[PDB]
Amino acid sequence: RDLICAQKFKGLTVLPPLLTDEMIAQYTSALLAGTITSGWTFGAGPA
Amino acid sequence: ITPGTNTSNQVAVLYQGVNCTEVNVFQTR
Repeated sequence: RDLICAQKFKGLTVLPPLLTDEMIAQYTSALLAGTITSGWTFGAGPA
Repeated sequence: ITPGTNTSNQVAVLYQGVNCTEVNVFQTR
């Protein structure tokens, strides 16, 4: 038995994050797309 | 999950750490 389920049986339950790994990776793709194509204007107004 | 007493009185219940079997119904992560 893994330690995750072992610690859960004593009240130590881990809450899942709001932003998943897929949603965080999509935020990084928007930053890269804005940095390569727009430069520094996508953070100080329109792209 | 309460949208506010001034708005309505309907509430949703989220049982953290269950698979909708050992408790609309929608199983989340």
